[PDB]
Amino acid sequence: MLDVNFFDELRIGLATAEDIRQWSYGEVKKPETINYRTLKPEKDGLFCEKIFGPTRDWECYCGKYKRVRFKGIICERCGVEVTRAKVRRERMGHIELA
Amino acid sequence: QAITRAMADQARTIRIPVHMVEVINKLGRIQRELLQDLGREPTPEELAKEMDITPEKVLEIQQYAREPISLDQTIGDEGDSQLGDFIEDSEAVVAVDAVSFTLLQDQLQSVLDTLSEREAGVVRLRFGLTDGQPRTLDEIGQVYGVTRERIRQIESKTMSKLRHPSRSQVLRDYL
Amino acid sequence: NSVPGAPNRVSFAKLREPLEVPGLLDVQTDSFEWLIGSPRWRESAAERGDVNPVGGLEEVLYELSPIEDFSGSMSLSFSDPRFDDVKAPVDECKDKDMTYAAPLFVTAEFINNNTGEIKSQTVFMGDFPMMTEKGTFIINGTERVVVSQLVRSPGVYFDETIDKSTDKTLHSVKVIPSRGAWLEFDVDKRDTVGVRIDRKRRQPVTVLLKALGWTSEQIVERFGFSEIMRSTLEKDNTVGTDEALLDIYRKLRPGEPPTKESAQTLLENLFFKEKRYDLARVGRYKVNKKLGLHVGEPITSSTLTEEDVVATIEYLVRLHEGQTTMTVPGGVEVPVETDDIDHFGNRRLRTVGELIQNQIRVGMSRMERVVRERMTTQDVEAITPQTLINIRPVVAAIKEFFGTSQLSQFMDQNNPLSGLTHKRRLSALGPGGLSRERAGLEVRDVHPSHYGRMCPIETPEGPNIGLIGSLSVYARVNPFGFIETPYRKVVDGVVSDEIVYLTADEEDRHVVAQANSPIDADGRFVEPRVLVRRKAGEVEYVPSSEVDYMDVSPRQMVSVATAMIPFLEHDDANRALMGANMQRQAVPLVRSEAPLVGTGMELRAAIDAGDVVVAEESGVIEEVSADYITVMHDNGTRRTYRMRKFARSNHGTCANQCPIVDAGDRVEAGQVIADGPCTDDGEMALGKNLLVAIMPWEGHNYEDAIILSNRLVEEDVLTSIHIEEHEIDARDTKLGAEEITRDIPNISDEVLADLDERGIVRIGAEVRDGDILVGKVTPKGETELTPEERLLRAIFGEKAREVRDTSLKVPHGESGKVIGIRVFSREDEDELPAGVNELVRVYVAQKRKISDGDKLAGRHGNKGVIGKILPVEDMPFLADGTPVDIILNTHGVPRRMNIGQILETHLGWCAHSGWKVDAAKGVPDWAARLPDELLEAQPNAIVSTPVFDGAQEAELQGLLSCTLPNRDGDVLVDADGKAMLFDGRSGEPFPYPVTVGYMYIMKLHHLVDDKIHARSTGPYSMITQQPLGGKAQFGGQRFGEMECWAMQAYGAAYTLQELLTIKSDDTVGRVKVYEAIVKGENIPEPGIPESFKVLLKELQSLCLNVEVLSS
Amino acid sequence: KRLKVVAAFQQSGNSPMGMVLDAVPVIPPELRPMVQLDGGRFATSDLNDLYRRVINRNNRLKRLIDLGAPEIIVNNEKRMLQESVDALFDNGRRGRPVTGPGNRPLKSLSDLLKGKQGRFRQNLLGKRVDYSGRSVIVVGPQLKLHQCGLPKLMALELFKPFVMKRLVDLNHAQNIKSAKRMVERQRPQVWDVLE
Amino acid sequence: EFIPRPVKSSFREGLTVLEYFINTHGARKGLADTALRTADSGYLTRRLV
Amino acid sequence: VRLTFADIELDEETHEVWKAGQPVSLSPTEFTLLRYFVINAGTVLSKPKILDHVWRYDFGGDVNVVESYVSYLRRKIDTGEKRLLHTLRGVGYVLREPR
Amino acid sequence: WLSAASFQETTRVLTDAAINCRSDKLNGLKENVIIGKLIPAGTGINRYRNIAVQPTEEARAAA
Amino acid sequence: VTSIRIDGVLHEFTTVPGVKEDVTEIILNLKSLVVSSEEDEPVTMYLRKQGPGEVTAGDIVPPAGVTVHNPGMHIATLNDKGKLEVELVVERGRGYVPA
Ligand SMILES: [Zn+2]
Repeated sequence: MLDVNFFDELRIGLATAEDIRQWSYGEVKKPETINYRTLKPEKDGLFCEKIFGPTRDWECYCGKYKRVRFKGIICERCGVEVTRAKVRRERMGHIELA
Repeated sequence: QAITRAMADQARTIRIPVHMVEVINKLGRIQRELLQDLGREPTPEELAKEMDITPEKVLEIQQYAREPISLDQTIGDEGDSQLGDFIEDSEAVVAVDAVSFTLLQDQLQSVLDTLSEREAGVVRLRFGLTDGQPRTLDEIGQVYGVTRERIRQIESKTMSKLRHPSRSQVLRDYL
Repeated sequence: NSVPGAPNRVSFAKLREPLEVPGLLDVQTDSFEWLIGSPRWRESAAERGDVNPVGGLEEVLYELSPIEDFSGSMSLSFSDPRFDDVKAPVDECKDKDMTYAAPLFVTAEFINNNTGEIKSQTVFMGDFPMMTEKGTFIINGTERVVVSQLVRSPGVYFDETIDKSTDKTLHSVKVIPSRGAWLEFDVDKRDTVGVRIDRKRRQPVTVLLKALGWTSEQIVERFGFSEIMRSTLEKDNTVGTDEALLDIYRKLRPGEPPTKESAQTLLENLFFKEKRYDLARVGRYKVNKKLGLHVGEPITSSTLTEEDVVATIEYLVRLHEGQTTMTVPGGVEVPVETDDIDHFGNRRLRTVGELIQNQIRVGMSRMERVVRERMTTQDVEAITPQTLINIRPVVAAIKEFFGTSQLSQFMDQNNPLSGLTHKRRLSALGPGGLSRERAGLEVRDVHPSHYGRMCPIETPEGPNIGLIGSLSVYARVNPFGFIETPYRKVVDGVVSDEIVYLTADEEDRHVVAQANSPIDADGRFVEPRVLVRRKAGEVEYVPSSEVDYMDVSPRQMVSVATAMIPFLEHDDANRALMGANMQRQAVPLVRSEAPLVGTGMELRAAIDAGDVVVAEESGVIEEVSADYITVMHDNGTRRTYRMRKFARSNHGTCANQCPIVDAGDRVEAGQVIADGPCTDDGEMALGKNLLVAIMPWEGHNYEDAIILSNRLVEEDVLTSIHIEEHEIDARDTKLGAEEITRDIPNISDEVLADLDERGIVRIGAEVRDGDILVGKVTPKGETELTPEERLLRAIFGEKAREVRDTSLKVPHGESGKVIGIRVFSREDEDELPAGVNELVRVYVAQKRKISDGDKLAGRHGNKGVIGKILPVEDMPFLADGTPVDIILNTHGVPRRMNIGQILETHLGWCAHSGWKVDAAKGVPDWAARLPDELLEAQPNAIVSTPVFDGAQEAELQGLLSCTLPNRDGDVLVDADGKAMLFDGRSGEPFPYPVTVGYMYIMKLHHLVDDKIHARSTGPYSMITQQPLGGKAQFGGQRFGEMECWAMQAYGAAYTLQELLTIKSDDTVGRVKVYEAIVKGENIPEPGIPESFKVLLKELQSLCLNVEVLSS
Repeated sequence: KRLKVVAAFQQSGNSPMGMVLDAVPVIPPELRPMVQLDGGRFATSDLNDLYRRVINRNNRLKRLIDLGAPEIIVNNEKRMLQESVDALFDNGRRGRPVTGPGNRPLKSLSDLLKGKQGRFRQNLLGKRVDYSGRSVIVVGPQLKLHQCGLPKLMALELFKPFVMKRLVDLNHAQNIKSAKRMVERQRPQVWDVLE
Repeated sequence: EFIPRPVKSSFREGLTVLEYFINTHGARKGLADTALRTADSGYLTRRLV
Repeated sequence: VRLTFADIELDEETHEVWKAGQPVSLSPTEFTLLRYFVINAGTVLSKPKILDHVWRYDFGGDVNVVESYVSYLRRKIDTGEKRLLHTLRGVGYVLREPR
Repeated sequence: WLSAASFQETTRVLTDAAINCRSDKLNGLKENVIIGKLIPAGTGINRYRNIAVQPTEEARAAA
Repeated sequence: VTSIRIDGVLHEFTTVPGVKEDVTEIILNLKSLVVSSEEDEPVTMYLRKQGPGEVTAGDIVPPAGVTVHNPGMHIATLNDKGKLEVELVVERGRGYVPA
């Protein structure tokens, strides 16, 4: 689970609601992808920074934090976590069905 | 009302507010009407006159009205590959500029070492090389026990002497 | 020669032809004229079937009209579709990226009967794209060609099957109409007969017949002989017409409550109403001809009929009973047999006009629905046809067809032959046709009906082998889309001069003789039994007093390209196919010398390809230059022909045109005035004549490799002009407007030397890889500046450098000169796509020379790359001292069965040397049948060898025997075509004579300059971090599953791990391996590929709990 | 055939409740990128449309049940949501597939796992590879058995980092930037070290 | 099947129109079957490995 | 070497600005702000862009100082309420010519 | 199950593996290739990958 | 001869106005010129013609110390508006040397 190419086994199985919620870093509840004017991801949308990580490296939603010194501290105004934008390829979301 | 509002809200992949959807549809409708009337496609100036709005805004609306295309649609004449196989990665590391950057870092460190320790430190904490933050004149003054005016003078002198021919020639190629 | 300016080309043909080759662009031109409704097509229809001359547009307008509302008191109609003058000339449209079109107007009439109102208007239906004089369409400045396709004609088809469980013969029939619901009948393993319709595997024929209003007594009195389905009727277990309708409704329409009238109305609407089911005119004609229903009536009521249905059932039952002849009540007698689905009597040809008509029909159906809704909604007595009709669906449909459709393809113009073969080509793909994966061996096969209609030699060799072919050189398209070929007739045993065009339907009901039959020059056959084709495609010997038809001429079975292959009958089918396919890939050289040995098809192909200027009116020539030619006609007026020069074709090849006339000579109508890219003196010339020896040499020609002299590089014998265009546009962005300017931030001064004040490279400036063509800069403002970048900026004292230079640079891997620049800007009234305020295109040309790795070819499929270019001194040379120009291996000829190339070599040497048959005491026996004016040929003469009426082996042997010396008294080539060669390296004479001659060699479009590729590190894809593919990007080779299997078989694991992890996916691995490889340390350990993580996340997204356990 | 799955469920710790879903996950956005390609036009990953459809149906259903709607309307909305989920997972498995512009079916999740062009075969077993090239083949009869003739431009491009490091070591260039510049311009002092 | 009337001539002496037609029949059949066989063999060896 | 657009003519060497041809004095920060505006005529500059370039890199204050400077420059050179120093909300300021 | 899914019948194999909670030891050649670790054949065997080389004592003394 | 120059052209793929001949085919015709020079350095010779006529290798003036030997060979054909003005530079050498 540490990605060190030392894998004793690889397991598959049915995923439950609890497992899906454990995987999810947040809940997406709006069918909006990108703002048509500012070209930035919308809040709580399919590309929400708060859920999936920052779009740009070491940057919050508006720019309150823009330095590498703010390591792993979420912005109070937005709620996004200041980390490498590559985490956008790893964080997973979920939706709650009626 | 409900059907039109829902269409404006959820029709496009990129959400467009109803205030802009209405003007987009109105512009398209009267543009087609003008084309039918005239026999030729109406010019942007004519469309702007009909809108009673500026041609710049007309063109902005026209470019806003565009919709995205599928990245997985077949691009070849036959079915061989998808459009997603033809698009590069802008944010990907090029693996050569990184080497150039680290060598530039080493060379800049060496060049700063050639100068005096006081001036090298002043430049380092002024431009934020040890850490991310570039410190202020008051900060460097309070950490070095020197007047801010004197620190400004020594920084200017350090910059002028760092503009010196050999250092400039050495750093020129890294650009 | 039928051409006033035709150069003399003595022919070896023994038999004359009755009729000349028709216009090779007829298949497109006549179809488009029919679609338009031009007076020329009006006259053609008047002279041939004046019963109903109606164009495609008129037909679709009449079919759509009159649109009716629910009330019926008001209606709309369309009539009189007229055209207008074209928007702009073809050259201007091509230059300014416009569409060659013409406005279309329709007289719309709105009638109101409740009170009485007539509203007549001339509604502008849109800008209809036009077809040029060469059968091509100009769309956005590109030459597009619509290839005719082959589709099964709608109608009724019978088939026979063996169950293989009881070995019982079963018969089925399918009625398939265009744009309708299927009809199907069959006999099952038992005696039951099935009518499975719209995939409903029930309702035998009896319930359908009862629903059709037929009583049981009527059924038994009409269809009485059919005991099998009479027993089926006795086992119908469904009595009553109303019960039959109820069953049919409750099956085909589940979920709805059946009613008394709904069943009848649905049964009618399914088939007998044209609004939901209608065979085309061709389909109705085919059904009528098959069932013998109407023979002296015009085509109307395109929908199906109950009489047609019952006739089909009767045909099926009679065929199952073993009958061979049926007379339908009220119809003529017709034979009873199964129908071949691949027979050319049923495989109709949808042409350009038909495809355009179908697209117009779709657009006008959408328009009709829209206009019906609008005219229902809007108020009455205040409506106008102008306010009613909306042309958006029609224009959208025509654009959606003419662009982005696989039946409308780029007109490949590597050479005039390539263009002419792209036209008059029959495809089998696209909408309404079978797919490549869907295709089968049976359809890919060759049918005996293909003779004279589709050439069986010319076809692509790729995965679509057999799905694409070419029209026969004599073929024609009938008014119903069926391909027909001309054939002469024989009466009493004498062949007449009458010519009648026969479709494949009638050719089975006749006995066609052979083209090169031993005619007696009077009409009779000197030999009683001749070889003929019978009804079922069989070939047999039949007495001369029995045949009823004869082939017009040889080469009728062959296409236009393959007809340019000399000694074709001496070449195997596969190699001839290869040569015919490769004929269209030859690039145009700088001179394009006419071939020494050829056929008569070259002149006609060059004339009909439209790449050579011709004199439209006879007259004298006033003045001639390199750009324009002025012709002073007879009747006072004068004409000026503008001649294009170095115009880039579709595939980046020059299209230079050169005058071939003088300043005072007179020219007649149809005479060639200027030759094009691959034309010499007005005839097609795709290659050069080279002195060739066919012996092996040091292994440099091993395995199909080719050796050439350096004099071909020196004298520019094989050089081609290749022009490449580059485009860049300035477009408004959210941060402002990018501008083209020579002021590029942070760039040197030397690199800006070739840029003028405008920022565009000066015309004629030599350019190489990595240079800048257009100086364009974009507003980027500023981004995240790292501290090191801030330090660099503040130490070098750079200014704001507010903009980022995304200037146009030449692609990596080519160079050359600059021809011309076209600049488009919206500030100069030029129309551009929205958002773009400037467009610049730069033309770069390279005088590419022949080199190793380039692909040369002959006319007989003897392709080959260039192994080595030898110095002129180090090559074999004859006793006269002339070195051989090209050397080919001798092991490739006997294995591939292409002796025709050696025959061509011998004949070419004979033509080059010249000959004179010594008629001291009569002509020799072998020269008895040889035509006159061929007994004496001057050196470097040109001869024409028809593909099948060619030069015989004895005649060529005699010509080789009489081979008059070159300069002094010396016969270099002996009787059997060989000669003694001196080795250019050791100098000793070669121990045995080798064959030498003159062969036609062409340079194909497979230049190594366009195929060399290498990559160290380039771009990567987004979803997965694999490198991109193709020379458009920087590339990256595909290491596939087979390569992985080979790697595993070798047992080498480390190289496979590297090729998978640190070269493709692992980003940190790539960065670290590059850093190690530059710093000198060893390669670090590979990590986890990114594709595996992507797969893991994809599996997790599918609600699958997949994880990795370390212990 | 029933026991072969019933006993499999019984033996393991998983629960047959896994068949139904109360919540579904969303793939990371970088795995479904939306990219502004050259010319201002945008490109979506064809999965965002399915996700948007599912979100819209779920939101409408929850709004309907909160507001109070007839049971037939609620059932129709639930059926639509179920169909959207099935389309997202296996498009075209049941009924006609959901199609976008151009009458082409949208590709689903499993649609990028099966087939020759799927991820497993087209991106995992096989791969595109750097430091590689291709070109036409000619005969090399003068070479030995263990030798092949490589084009000099092709070899220069393939061995670009090697030759760059070597020429930097030989003091022909002051730094890697200058080495890259002279390699791209193909200076005469490159072939000597390339050999 | 085999056509009862064969080709009496050879490529050295040249063929006649119908002779070339039947030869083309056979050649096209072979050229299609080899193209199918390539993919079939590829599938077979993939399964085998 | 002068930077000019329409009615504004700035000479860095002599360090003066001309608006229809009379002397007019500006505070320095405003002067370099005008220099940044004129050198990028017709191209909008973002607020963080201006703050990072024309103000010091480590400006820890609040943004509206740039809007105050822009108001100063406007009331100094752009007399009327239709201006040559255009503002685009959320994107920043620019010096084009009205169309 | 990884090898089976990469081979053929991907959906069926994945469904069966998920139902049975099957586990892959990752000891196979195809799965090793997929995950990017050294294949268990040829130079991937332990007896070949875990060899240790060293200069001989006489050679080191003479060096 | 290694390099040429026509006043009215810029590259080999243009056309001189007034002459029926093309630039490329004029080059190819000039390829068949035989000369004999006595000076190793590059030497320039000139060819100027105007009016309707067939310009051959006899209308080219060679500077002293070099010799042309095939003056009857055809070069180009002009018209009333035709006007040809070319300069040929010639050097010694051996074998074949590309452009
Ligand atoms: Zn924030």
